[PDB]
Amino acid sequence: HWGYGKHNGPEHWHKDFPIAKGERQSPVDIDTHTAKYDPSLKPLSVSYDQATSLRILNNGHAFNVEFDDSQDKAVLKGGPLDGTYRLIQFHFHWGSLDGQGSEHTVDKKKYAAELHLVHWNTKYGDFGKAVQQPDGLAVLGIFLKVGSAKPGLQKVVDVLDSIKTKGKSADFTNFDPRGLLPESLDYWTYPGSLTTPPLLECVTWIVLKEPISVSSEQVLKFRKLNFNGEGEPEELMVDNWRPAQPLKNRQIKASFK
Ligand SMILES: NS(=O)(=O)c1cccc(F)c1
Ligand SMILES: [Zn+2]
Repeated sequence: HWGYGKHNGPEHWHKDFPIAKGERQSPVDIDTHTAKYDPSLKPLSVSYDQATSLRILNNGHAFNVEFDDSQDKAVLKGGPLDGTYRLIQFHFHWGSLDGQGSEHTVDKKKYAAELHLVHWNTKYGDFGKAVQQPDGLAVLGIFLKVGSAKPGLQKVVDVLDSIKTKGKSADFTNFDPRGLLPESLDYWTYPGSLTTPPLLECVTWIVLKEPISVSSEQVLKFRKLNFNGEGEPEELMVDNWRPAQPLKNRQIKASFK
C-alpha cells in the first residue's frame, strides 16, 4: 500500500488514486508575488478555548492528535469560509533534514515541517460525509522552522516515545492547540485536496504566512518515530511529505499585502 518510499511514494499514488492527477491537488507552491491580495477576505476566527483533545495515534504515515468533534468545542470560521468548521485532528509532515519537510512551499522555499489542523464543515454532519464535498474541509497549515523551541509543542514531543510504531495510541487529554499558533493570522488561501491518499478534492486550504519556530531537539524527536509496526523492520518516519503539485486553473488569494 501507499507510503513515502521509492516503491510506494507520491509518484506511484495515481495508480490506485487517479485523482492524484486532478484539477485541484495539494500541496502547491505559493508564489508570493503572484498571489492576489483580496481585501474582501475576512480575518480568521480561531476558537479553540473549549478544545477537548482525546488521544494521539501513530497511523503509519504521521501521528494524529485527535479531538472530540461531536460538539462545537474547537472551531474555525471566517476567512474564506462560509459556516463553521470543527477541529477533528492535527498532525505534521516533516523531513529527514532541516531543509525539507513542508508540503506547501513559499517561492520554492521548503520549511522543516508543516502542521495541519484539520476541520470539517458542520453542515455535512460528520467527517466522512464532509470529505465527499468540495467545501467539506478546512485545513489550517502552519510552517515550522528550526530555531527556538515552541513551548506549546513540548507535550506532544514528550509523548512520542509511547507511540513509536504504527498502530500505537496513547491518551492525550487537555492539550491546548492554541500553543501551536504563530502571533499573526495573516494567510494565503486556495481550493485543494488532501495531500495523502485518498487525495480527495475537498479542502479549503488556509496557510499562515508566519511560521512557528521549533528546536532542533523537538524535530529530532519527530524523526525517531517509525512508519512500521512493532516487530516489523524499522523504517524511520521521515520525509512524509508530498511535493508541490501543478496549480492548474487556480489563483491563490492573500489576506494581506
Ligand atoms: N495532509 S491533510 O491534507 O491535512 C490530510 C490528509 C488525509 C486526511 C486528512 F484528514 C487530512
Ligand atoms: Zn497533512
